[PDB]
Amino acid sequence: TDRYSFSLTTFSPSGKLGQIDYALTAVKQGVTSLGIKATNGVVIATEKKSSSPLAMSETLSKVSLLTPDIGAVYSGMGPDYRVLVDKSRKVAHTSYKRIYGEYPPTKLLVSEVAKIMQEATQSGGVRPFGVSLLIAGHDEFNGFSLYQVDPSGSYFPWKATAIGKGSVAAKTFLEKRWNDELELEDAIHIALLTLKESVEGEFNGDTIELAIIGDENPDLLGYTGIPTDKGPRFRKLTSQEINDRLEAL
Amino acid sequence: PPKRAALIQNLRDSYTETSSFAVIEEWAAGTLQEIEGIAKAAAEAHGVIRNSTYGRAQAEKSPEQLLGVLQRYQDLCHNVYCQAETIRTVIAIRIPEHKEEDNLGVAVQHAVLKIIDELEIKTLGSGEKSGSGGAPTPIGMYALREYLSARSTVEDKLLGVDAESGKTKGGGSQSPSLLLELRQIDADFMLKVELATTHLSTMVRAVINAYLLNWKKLIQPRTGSDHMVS
Amino acid sequence: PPKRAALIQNLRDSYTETSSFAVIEEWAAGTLQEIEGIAKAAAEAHGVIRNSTYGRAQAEKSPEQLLGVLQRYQDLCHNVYCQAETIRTVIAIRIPEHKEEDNLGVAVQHAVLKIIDELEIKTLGSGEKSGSGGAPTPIGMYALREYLSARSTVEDKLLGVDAESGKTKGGGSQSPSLLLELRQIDADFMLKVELATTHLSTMVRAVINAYLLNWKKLIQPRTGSDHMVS
Amino acid sequence: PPKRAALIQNLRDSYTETSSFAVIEEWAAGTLQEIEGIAKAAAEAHGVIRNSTYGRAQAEKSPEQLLGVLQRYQDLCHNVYCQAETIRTVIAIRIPEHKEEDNLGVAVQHAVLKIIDELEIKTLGSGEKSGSGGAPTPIGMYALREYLSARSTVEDKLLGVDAESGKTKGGGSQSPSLLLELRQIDADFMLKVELATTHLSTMVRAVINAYLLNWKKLIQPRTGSDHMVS
Amino acid sequence: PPKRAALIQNLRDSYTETSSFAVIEEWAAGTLQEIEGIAKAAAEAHGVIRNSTYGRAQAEKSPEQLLGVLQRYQDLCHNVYCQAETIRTVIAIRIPEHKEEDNLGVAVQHAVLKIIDELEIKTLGSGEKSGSGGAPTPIGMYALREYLSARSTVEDKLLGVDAESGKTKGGGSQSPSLLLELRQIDADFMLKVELATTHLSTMVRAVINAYLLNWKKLIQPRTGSDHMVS
Amino acid sequence: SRRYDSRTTIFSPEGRLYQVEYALESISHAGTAIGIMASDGIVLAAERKVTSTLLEQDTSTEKLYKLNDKIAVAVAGLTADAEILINTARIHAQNYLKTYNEDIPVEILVRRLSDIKQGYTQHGGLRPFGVSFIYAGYDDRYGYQLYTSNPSGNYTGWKAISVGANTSAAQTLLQMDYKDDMKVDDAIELALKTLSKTTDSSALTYDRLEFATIRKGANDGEVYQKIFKPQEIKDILVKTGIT
Amino acid sequence: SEYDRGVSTFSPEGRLFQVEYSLEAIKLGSTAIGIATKEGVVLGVEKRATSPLLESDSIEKIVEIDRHIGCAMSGLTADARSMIEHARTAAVTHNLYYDEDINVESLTQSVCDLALRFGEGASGEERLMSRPFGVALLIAGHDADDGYQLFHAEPSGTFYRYNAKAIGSGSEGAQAELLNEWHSSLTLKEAELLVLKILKQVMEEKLDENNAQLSCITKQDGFKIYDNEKTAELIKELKEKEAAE
Amino acid sequence: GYDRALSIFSPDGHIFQVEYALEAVKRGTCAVGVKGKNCVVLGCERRSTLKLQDTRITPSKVSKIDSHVVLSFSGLNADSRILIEKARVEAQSHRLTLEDPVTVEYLTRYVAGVQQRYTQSGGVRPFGVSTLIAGFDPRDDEPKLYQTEPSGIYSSWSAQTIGRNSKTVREFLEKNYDRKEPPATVEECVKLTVRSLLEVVQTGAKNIEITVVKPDSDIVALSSEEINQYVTQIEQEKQEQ
Repeated sequence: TDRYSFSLTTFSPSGKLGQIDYALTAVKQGVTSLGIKATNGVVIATEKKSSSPLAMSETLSKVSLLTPDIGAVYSGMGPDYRVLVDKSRKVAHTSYKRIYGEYPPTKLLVSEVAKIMQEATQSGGVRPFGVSLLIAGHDEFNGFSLYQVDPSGSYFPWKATAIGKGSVAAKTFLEKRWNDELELEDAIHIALLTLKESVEGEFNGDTIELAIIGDENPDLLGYTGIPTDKGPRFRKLTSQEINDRLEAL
Repeated sequence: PPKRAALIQNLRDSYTETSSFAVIEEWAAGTLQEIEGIAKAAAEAHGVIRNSTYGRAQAEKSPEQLLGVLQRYQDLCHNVYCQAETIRTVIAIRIPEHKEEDNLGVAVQHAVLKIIDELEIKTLGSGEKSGSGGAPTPIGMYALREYLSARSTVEDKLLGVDAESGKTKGGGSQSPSLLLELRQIDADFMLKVELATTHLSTMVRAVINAYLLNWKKLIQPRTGSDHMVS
Repeated sequence: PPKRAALIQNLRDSYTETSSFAVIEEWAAGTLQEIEGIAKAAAEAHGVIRNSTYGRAQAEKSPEQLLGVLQRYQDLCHNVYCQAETIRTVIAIRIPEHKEEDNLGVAVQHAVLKIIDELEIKTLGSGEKSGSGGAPTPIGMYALREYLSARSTVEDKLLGVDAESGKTKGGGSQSPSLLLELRQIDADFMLKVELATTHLSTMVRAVINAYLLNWKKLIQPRTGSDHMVS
Repeated sequence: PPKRAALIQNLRDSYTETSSFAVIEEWAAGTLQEIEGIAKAAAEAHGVIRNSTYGRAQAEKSPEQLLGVLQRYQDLCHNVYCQAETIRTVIAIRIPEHKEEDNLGVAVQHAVLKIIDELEIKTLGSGEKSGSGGAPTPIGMYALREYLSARSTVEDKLLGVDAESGKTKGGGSQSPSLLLELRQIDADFMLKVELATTHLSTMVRAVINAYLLNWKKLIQPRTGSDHMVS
Repeated sequence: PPKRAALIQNLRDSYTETSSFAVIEEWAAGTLQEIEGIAKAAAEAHGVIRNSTYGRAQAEKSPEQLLGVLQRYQDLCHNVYCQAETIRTVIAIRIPEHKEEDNLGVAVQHAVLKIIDELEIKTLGSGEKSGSGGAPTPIGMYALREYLSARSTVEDKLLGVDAESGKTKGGGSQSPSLLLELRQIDADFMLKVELATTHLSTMVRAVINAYLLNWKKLIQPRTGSDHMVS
Repeated sequence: SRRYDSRTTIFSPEGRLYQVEYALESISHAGTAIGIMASDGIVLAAERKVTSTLLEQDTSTEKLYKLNDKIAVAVAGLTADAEILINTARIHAQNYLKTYNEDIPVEILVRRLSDIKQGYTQHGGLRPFGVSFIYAGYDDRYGYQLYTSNPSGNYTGWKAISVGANTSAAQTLLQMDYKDDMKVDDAIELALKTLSKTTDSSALTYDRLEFATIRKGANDGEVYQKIFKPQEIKDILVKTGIT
Repeated sequence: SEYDRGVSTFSPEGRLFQVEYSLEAIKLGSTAIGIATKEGVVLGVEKRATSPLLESDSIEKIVEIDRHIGCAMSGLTADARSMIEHARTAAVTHNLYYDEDINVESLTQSVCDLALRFGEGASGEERLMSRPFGVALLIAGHDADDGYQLFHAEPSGTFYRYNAKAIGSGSEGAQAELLNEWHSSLTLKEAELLVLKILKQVMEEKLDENNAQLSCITKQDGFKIYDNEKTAELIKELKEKEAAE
Repeated sequence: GYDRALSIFSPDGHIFQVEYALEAVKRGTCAVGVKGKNCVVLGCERRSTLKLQDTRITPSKVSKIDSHVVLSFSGLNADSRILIEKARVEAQSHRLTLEDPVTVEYLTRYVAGVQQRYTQSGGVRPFGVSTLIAGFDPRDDEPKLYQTEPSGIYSSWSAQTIGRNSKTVREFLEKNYDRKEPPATVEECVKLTVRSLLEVVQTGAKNIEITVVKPDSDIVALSSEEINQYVTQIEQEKQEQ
């Protein structure tokens, strides 16, 4: 071991902050998760693993709604993600919706979140988050989007990608079967066949949590009368909608 | 530096992971059964000498059965030491740029390298000129040499001088103990092969486990990944 | 100090990086094949002695074929040890001002220097007087000397002759084991050349890798760069 | 303490930096060429013995050409060891008051002193009574002594022992190997001078560099400068 | 404890700083010139033996001039070792109460004591039973003893030795090398006195400096001063 | 052992600040970026480092940024450390505009930033910025200007500079062909005519670039700032020496 | 060996070495000497300049605290400037509140209650400054209650009153000599040649009115720092009496 | 060892961290201040070694603090910029609270005040700068020249130098500058400043900056030619003897 990897404030002789990479290790360990950008949609999915079937997994989400046009998932330290989430849904109001009378575009939320991710770094006395998220959404002027966010605070945009244990290859599979055209149903497909090899458990409707960004749901509002207020694009598929698409391979 | 890159490349292509893995498989089946074989070969050979009575007759010839074991043993050590040097050559050429950071894998490399050298020391044996740890190592792979040299010295004492096998002008010493010692030198060197091989089993089984677990880190000591910088 | 600068300059011009790199290329091709050659040269020479029966006749002459190997070996060690001292001379003269800071490169220098000395120790061999680590090193480059000295002592015990009566009979000391030992001394010293060369391959291959990677730091241990101060 | 100041003053005036710098210049030119000279002097002397056939005739006289080299060598070691003690005397007397602070320079002094002693150890050679590191050092500067002692023991087994009465003899040994060993003792001690000098070049070149760089700190280990206090 | 105070007082009055300072002055002038004298005394004595031809005549008598040097040397070592023990006695009795604090001076005491012991080791010499560091120390102060013992063993081989009816000879000797060795034993032990004295100069000059600087702390290891508490 | 590189708050016996030097070392791990002055404009050229088959790169950017409507910068080093600065660098730039009701002069903005980087080098509990910057802009004080700044907090004005990987090479080539008056379309030329030579990839592919320039004249009595699009690149790239 | 690295760490025998080393910092300063007489008090110091281009008066080793109190320091200069500053404010403030002059010891007191502010951690109150000051003070003054007084301030936080005292590199030999010279019936001119004499002695360089500064304070004219011509002839007038006896 | 922190005294009463800071000043380029009796002249050297860069806005090492005071340094470049700024502001705040513009000592004192403040508490590092402050107090005609170190102490000099090879330039000055009679001409006072750097400049006037300051807020930098007009006249009498 070095003598430089135990301080966020410390540069190794080459120029690599340390604690960050080990934090980034807890991520390269977490359960496999992916995201695919379509042409008329975007899909984000991640697997589920049960400590024991005595536990109700249907009371702990892994694909979360930040804004009714953006959802996100992760791979790494469970607990971080849970609150990193609620802090994201707020920095989304106090920092945009409450100043501009509207919700934020994809790009800026991801950056408002990487901003909170940044703090964890620059400062001894705290540890960075052991999580890496894939945030997917869509806003009028930018079409659909796909982004990754690491403890290092940096963030990038993909067309498709995966993070987690079974990523080296899953990220290899996708590379092969992706092209600018895939409609959403195709993506939803290509995803399962990739969330396929990346498992040792099973493939039911519970151990799989997948949601997607697509068309507006004039049903999922709760009211009707205002023309422009049309609906949320984020849809977390239900246990059922799933296994049906599993039968048709 | 396009040529310097070449040299290092050809080096690691000559000794791939496949080369060393083959060595482990051999040790898993073939080489281990052989050692267990040499084990009882000298085990029963030690039982024979225990139920024999030594006379002047046995000082006039070297027991060919024993020379058959110490030889069969020296042969096995020879092979192992070479098969080890193979595994070592596979790692030594994959030790990265000397740094003061990111040596988590390097540590694993040096660790395994040490256990391997500990193995090579056993097989190579003690010798006759010595390493600060002494000769707590059973018997070297030069058993044949040491054996003949030990027995030879006693065959001259028991065994007289001017003359020729019989009753003669040419006698020897009467020490009843010196005769029993010729009997023990045959018994001991047979026991030393039992032990040397029992321990050698353990050592080999260990290295196999140690290799099969850390092999990934042995080939890839460092995993480059600059996701932060850009 | 314009003259003191000169001396240090001429020194490093006499032994440039090109000098040491040439040594590595030689070891990459020529020198390695030679070792692999001496390897089997004594391998088959060991097989021959295994299928032979020794009599008084072989104690009256020294096997010229064996002297051919131990000699061909002593020759190779000689060369390596000199080619190493070349690489060492290239570094030693490039060890910077002794400081308590900025020794990241200096560490690399000392590190490689150590592995090189470990190589020189193997080739130089054990000897007959020694280092706290003992003689776990196969055989020195003075094999010829040690060999003749070992065989010589046995050729006197085995050998001491005269004539008597019509049919022929002989008068050296008896021990049937002492005769077999003359056979083993020829066999062992042939095995010691196999091993010594197998390990010497590994060592050389290691040093080549170790050099090709850290060479930049070996020549430029410190990289001056005062961008902050002005 | 005006007298105590005097003693220390005269000491450092007897051995100034000029004294040690002169030693370095000598090693830069004269002393190095001489070593390179003794190098090939024994190199060709080793080639001669390789192309010669030894008979009883060569056991009745000591080869004067070889005694010329081992002597010419012992002479060089003698000088170096004395020229070193000069450089050491220059430093030892300039080691400051023992403190627990401001030892940045002192460290340099001790460091160089160590490399110098490592040099003196090589020249002084091994000997015959040893230091925990053994005798991995080629040959001492007492080669002459060790050589004659080695050859002498073999010239007795060879030229012999002959006691008289005219009816029986003794011997002028038979072992054919003992004769070849007399040939090797002349060849080896000539090789030992090649190596010992090759390494001795490296060592000297190193000390020159090491000195020319840190010399300022060697003379002025501490630089007083109280600018803060007043 | 008024009596316990007395004992310690008388002790330090018997060996004051004046006692040890006198020893340093002696070494400054007298003792150093003497060593430089013994230096060339054996230097020219070594030149003589180099230009002489040895015959049976020189084996029948011991060169008294050599015995004059090795004796004159043994005498000097004797004195130094005693004058050192004086300086040591001056310090040892002034080592304060064992504490875990305020050992800045104590450190200096132990430091100097160590350099002094290193000096006493050189003069006392190697011996013939040995300290883990070996015998890298030139020649002990028992040169006379070791010398006669070395030459004596060779004078029995060249000369022979007798008893009566048959032939006075008895023991005794071709080997042309054994004769040259008697010549070398006289040359070497003269060289060993050159070196031993050259290094002994350096050592003495060092201890003088080391003493003259830290002497205050050597006598007053702790300086009581309670200005804070009251 | 024991070294004086454990933090920024510590001088080695020789007055070196290692921690700062190591940060200065983190730069040689970044994608090469160039800046070349011209008699009528300034050129900014960079070479995306990060790579993968499925990595969106036609929309978002990574090395070239607009700070002011008259000032641009090339990044090299820690991604996150870069944004933290870039943003404040933008706020300061607007306060000057809001106070003096004029646009902020280049050197002033470069100096303000270098002065923050300086500060993270002198206070405990802080880690210096692992960034380097090539500032290219124009003000009525000194026409076009090219500036550079490192983690140590120092800045300087070049006529043609490079930072990042293989700076030695890139720097060398320039030092050679740069004609002191060289027009713009010759700098954009020399941009690739250098970036090319110092790359690795079998071939220099457009999707692996970022260009931007600053031009002005009598026409628009002011400055036009352009950030080339994937298109214009893949094109002007062929017009030179790529199939 | 291990207990001397914390200013708030007791050694096994109840000692605070960092404080002790603090003092050891003063010995490095050049000598300062104070002698008290029923006529007034005198302060003299060795200047000791590295170069002939320095401007002497640049080295303020003797300064005024107030019209009735002056002093000479020894040790770290930057650390001195801070005490001298506090001291001066202390005096002036007291004046403001009481319309009178601060007692010499009450001033000296406040100077020590300042050094008493070292230590970092937070066990209650708060006194920001890490370690002890590296300097001592010779405070010569005069007040209506106890007349001409002379004090020694140490970073330890305590102080004693002296009849004569010396600090700095030479306080070793200087203090010995003063022990065998001082006597209650010394005139002012007598003490001047004595302070002047002891410096020359345990000083070093040829004693010229450039490397030696001399001052004094009296009820009549307060703190005055002897100009160069005066001191110069006081030196000649001194070095002369050395001829005979 | 005891050289690890600013808040720890070594057994002999030192504080090495501050001392080491000074070792950095020696790293920087050479600066030299020389006063006359109607003026003061500062001089420096240009790190002209690696240039293919601009020229226009190149630092002159010398900076104005007020209309009547200039300051020059040596050492950590970036560190120096903050002291220069802080001293500039203070110089203006003084006029705001006392009408009267600052005195050369009051400024020097303020600066060194800062430098010392950065060696107090830990979690702070001493400026690696050493500086020369020259000028003339308001409505006064006595030339002044002070120097400040990283430790916090300040001093006045008749002439002085800092930076690498300052030991040499200093020797020279010492045996040339007459305490009893300072250069009485701005021209000769320059001449003397130039010839001194001409022992570390490594030939050329392309490596020398000269700034002259006289009374009444009258300051003025020097040009490349003017500077060479002296390298010229001093390269004459040089081999002239």
